[PDB]
Amino acid sequence: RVADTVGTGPTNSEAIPALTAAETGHTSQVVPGDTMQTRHVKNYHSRSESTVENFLCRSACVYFTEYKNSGSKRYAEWVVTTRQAAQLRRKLEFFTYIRFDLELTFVITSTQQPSTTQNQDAQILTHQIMYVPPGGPVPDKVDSYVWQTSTNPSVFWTEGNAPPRMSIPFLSIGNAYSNFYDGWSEFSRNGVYGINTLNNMGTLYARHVNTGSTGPIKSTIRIYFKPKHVKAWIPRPPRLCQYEKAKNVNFQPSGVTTTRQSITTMTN
Amino acid sequence: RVADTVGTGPTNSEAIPALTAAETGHTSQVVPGDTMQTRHVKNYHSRSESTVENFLCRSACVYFTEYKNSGSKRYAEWVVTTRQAAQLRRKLEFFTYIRFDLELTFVITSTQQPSTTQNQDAQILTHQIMYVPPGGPVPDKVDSYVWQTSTNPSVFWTEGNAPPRMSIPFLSIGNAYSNFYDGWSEFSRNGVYGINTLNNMGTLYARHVNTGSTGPIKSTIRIYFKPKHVKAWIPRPPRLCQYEKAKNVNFQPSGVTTTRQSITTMTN
Amino acid sequence: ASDEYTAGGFITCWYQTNIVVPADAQSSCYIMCFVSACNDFSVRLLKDTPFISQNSFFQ
Amino acid sequence: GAQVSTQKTGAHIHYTNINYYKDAASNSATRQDFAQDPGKFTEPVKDIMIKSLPALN
Amino acid sequence: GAQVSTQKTGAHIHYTNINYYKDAASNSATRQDFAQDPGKFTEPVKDIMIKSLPALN
Amino acid sequence: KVNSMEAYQIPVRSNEGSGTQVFGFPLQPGYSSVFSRTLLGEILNYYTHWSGSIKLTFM
Amino acid sequence: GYSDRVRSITLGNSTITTQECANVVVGYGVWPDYLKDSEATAEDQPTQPDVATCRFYTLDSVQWQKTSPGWWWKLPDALSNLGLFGQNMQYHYLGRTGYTIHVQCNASKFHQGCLLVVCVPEAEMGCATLDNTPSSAELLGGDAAKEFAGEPIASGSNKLVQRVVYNAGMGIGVGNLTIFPHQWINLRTNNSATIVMPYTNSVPMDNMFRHNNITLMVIPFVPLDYCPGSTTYVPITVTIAPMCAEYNGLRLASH
Amino acid sequence: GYSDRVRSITLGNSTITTQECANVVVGYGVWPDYLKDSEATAEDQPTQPDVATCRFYTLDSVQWQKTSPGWWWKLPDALSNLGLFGQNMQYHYLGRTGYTIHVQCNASKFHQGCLLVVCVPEAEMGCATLDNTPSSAELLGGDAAKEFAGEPIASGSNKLVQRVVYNAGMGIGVGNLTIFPHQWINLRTNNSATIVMPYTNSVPMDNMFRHNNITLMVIPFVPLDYCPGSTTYVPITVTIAPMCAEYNGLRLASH
Ligand SMILES: CCCCCCCCCCCCCCCC(=O)O
Ligand SMILES: CCCCCCCCCCCCCCCC(=O)O
Repeated sequence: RVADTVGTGPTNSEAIPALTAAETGHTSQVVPGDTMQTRHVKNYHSRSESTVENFLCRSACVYFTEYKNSGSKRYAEWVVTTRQAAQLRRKLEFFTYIRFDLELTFVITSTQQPSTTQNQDAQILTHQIMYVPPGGPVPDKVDSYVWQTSTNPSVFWTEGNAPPRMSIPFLSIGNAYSNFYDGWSEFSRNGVYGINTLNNMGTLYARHVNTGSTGPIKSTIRIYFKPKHVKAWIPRPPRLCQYEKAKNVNFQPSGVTTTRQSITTMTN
Repeated sequence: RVADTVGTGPTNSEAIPALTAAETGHTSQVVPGDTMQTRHVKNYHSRSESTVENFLCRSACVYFTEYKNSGSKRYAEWVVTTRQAAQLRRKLEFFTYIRFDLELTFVITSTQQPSTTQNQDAQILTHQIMYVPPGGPVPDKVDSYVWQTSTNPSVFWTEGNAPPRMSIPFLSIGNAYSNFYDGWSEFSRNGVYGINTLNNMGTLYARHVNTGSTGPIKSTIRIYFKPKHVKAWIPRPPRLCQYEKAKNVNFQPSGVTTTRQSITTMTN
Repeated sequence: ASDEYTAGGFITCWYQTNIVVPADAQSSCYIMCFVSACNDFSVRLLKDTPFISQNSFFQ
Repeated sequence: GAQVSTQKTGAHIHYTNINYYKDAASNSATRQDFAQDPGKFTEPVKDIMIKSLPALN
Repeated sequence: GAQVSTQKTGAHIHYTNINYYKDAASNSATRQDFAQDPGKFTEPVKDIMIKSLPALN
Repeated sequence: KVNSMEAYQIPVRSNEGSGTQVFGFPLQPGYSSVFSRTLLGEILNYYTHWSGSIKLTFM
Repeated sequence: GYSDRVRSITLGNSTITTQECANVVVGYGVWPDYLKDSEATAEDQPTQPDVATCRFYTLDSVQWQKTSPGWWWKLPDALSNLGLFGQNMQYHYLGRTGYTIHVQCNASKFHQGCLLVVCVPEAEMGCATLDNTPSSAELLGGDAAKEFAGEPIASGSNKLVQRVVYNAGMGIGVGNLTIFPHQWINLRTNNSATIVMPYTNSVPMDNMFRHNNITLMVIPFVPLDYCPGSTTYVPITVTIAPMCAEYNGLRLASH
Repeated sequence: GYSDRVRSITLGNSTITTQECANVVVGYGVWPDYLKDSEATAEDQPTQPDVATCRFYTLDSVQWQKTSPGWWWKLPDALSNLGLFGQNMQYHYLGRTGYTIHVQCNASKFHQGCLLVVCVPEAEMGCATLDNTPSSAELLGGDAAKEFAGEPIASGSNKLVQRVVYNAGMGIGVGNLTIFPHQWINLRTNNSATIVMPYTNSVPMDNMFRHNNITLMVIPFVPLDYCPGSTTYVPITVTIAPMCAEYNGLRLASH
């Protein structure tokens, strides 16, 4: 609950709250009462919306890819990593160390591709989503034994009903998801540099179980991340400069802020 | 519960309930018993239907818009405001100050547009509805990063199942939804005048997630408002004159009531 | 966001008397300013920020 | 933690209600609040005026 | 084995929650943890500095 | 001045008069260009509403 | 009694005295402490000298001119070539320590200026070219202060770090750097700045050579000014003292 | 603990901070207080805002040169054209208030000088010519500081006030002005002067327009001196705050 102001009356004392020393590195907490007379106003406002859990707990689309029922690309492959979407990456970059569980929803939408094949009879498409942890086998082809998934987790979904959704625990060899890593892979100090060192989260594949019809059909899958039970450590300043690459923090230098007319202008 | 009449018998007293003074501004509450003999009739009738909650708690369609899978208009934009539908606006105008929560249901219906493209294979259309609060980004195009919705609320809906529905709390910087505002925006007294001053509720966009087929498909979305936990203050007289604009109360003068033959006619 | 119905006010700083210096000392100085919130700050209605944008998925 | 209340039936039977969502703005519409006070709009005068009395003595 | 808790409503009603999955990572997001401690970022100095005092005596 | 460290400095010099103005800006933390890139502003640009006091520390 | 501007600090066999200093800032409210038994992961016995490892090492001094943009230091790298702390972090595999940072810049009553001393944890820095990443010889300078730049670095292919000052190299507003533990040395009042950073990392222990946690940054917000007649060479000195240092995994010398 | 040179004063919505100030002088030992019921004579109800009326109004500043004789202000007249105090004393007939006087003149360590700030009650002033009396446009200057004169004013017929400084205009030795509540602002130590004058008058309430009780006088006993290289424009500011102000006799606007 938000604090409430306390009523105050005219004062004339040597001690002065307003005058302090900002060189100490201390934020001087001054109630409006110190610099002017105030009346007792109770505050019934709450800080409920601000909490880290309510700020980060909203579904956001990390990446979307496409696959075709018949054609050169029959299966889709994506290395599961964040930093591909600016909206979520910026929100996560606020804290150096983060630790959260995750909820994943897959919005799969199909569409017909233009062709010349006649006598089309569309049938309910079925989509299989598979997750390969770092080290497992890779389906070099859309039809391969790897798709048996004797151990890997997978989800099958027929088109027409509610989207798939699963919950994922905190998968990390450390004690927190590091967002920034100022170091190299080799102790030699030569090699991969940056956060891409700590990205070994696996890969996610998707395919069509059954060929829908004779005419070509293209399906696009979108992946949504929902942080749950989130904990944040070491707060950091907000980005400011637009992102360029998804493997590092390389950027182009940009002005501190938008300019105005003069130093006494009240309008942008 | 409705009150019941009390039995009365012939009287001959100086005090007279019927004669009063209407200049005082007081409604003389006279039971039928005062002006004639009455018998004791118990009333089991109830005023349950009249209550403000039961009067305003019925779904009503505020606005409907259209978007096309392929074509110039691929996304729909609507500033969320009331006063576009006469049936609900008239009901709300009864009270100067209103305060209610809201339930929103979106009836999305698609249809095929006439064309010449052959070999059509229709696929389940998916519709995304997004709400941008006042200040957020705007999707200048149907395909844009804004549609990631990292913070904004959104709903995805595949065609074929029950319609979407969400509940919205009381969003207002004041303590009540003002229905009438006799003032300007500028303290200069020149500028926007009327209720349009207090309408900053945001915007609502909608789009097709996946192109359904080769042939053009047009979809229309209707929005329904359902007030919940409603409170009303300062009752007002009913409209009478038909509405003209959705930004003010400008009207064309109309007769008090429909006329009749004479002052002693019993028929319209 | 900007709205004339909820205008904030104006913060202005004015010279009270002067800035006097002794001999052999610079007569042009600088002042810095920090902004912070009081114990009674609150925020509501989370929305997307209009600052960050992406043309395509970074890769 | 269920709430049992009475149903609106004719004159001259309990129903059950459980809240599932934790926002307190998702509850069903409260329809049974049959309370009134017509003293604000009718008879709003400062000095009480009894029914059978010369309103202006 | 149900858990009854309070709803987040305005100022100036209990809701029910039951866990069905046995992994403890499938529970709903805990949204009501309104606890704070701004002493770590603001006023982090070693020696306490009272408000109305010459910060540097 | 926004492309150097001179944006955070407010100039003040020994004048020949008194009562002149040093600086001024509107109270728009989530909108004005002055408070847009401050931590307070960066936090405010995520939420539609705001309320409370403000503390300007001048050094 | 006494005043708050005077402070003395003793560590190992070294002492630091200041007569015009502000209040010490102690990290995020945590004083550095040894690794508890309910948090460790290495089953080997650790070594803790706590005297040779923990002491005030004085680094090289840099000159503060009227057109100096700022300097940055890496705490694990700077002390890697100085004393037994360097020898130990070199002969071991895992290390853990907190640090005490003291910055000394003194000027008379007729000088003016202001410095920001900030300890940024995990300061990943962007390269000048988007495709390449910075090299190990450009990012960290052993017992050397890497200076910043007033104008943007060229975008031509290179392994140079983006040294533009109004972005701090990490791509942020230099104004919002305050969120981290920081001190202000204004030549009007303060003559020194003290910071006490605990061990901030996402693991119990990490290798010092391939991971530099904290990056001290000194930024002159308000430039230095004076009139002819005053001394123009005003240096800046930085003394770093390790605290509660321990190690694990004794291995053959590695450099 | 703390020192006595630092003071903060809050009134209404205004605040005054001083870091090199002497002890406040409180009139003749009486803090201003409202009119008690055993002393009033007007049978009407009084109006007391106590927020808009009571606050620090800052007047116009005057320059202190090497050849400045002094300045005088009338407390009722100076604030007559500033804020609701001016509007109220204009719409009423009887007014009553005490005043807090703050004078601000700051100089470096290399300047020298001394000012006398004295609140003279009932300061009737002699005209330049014996037959005539001073006019209303020469005696009081609304929100303006009337300066004195180093040499005697001409005795030719006129309505000019005798502005000679070594007689203070009232025909007294400027040396004996000390009897009244007074403060010394020496640029060697003091930078500000605070005075608290209660309501001193021979009646419970009096009309402000036709009677100015207190006349603030600033007299530079020791002139200002400096060497070439220091700033030559050293101003003087005066802030007046009403206290315990009340009024009676609401009447149509009168000016
Ligand atoms: C049908 C597949 C189900 C399982 C899919 C799991 C994919 C996500 C794995 C965990 C990723 C957690 C986030 C890592 C990136 C980060 O923390 O920045
Ligand atoms: C998927 C979008 C979900 C959210 C949509 C919210 C749209 C409605 C916002 C609140 C409007 C309340 C009514 C304001 C107008 C009035 O009171 O007259």
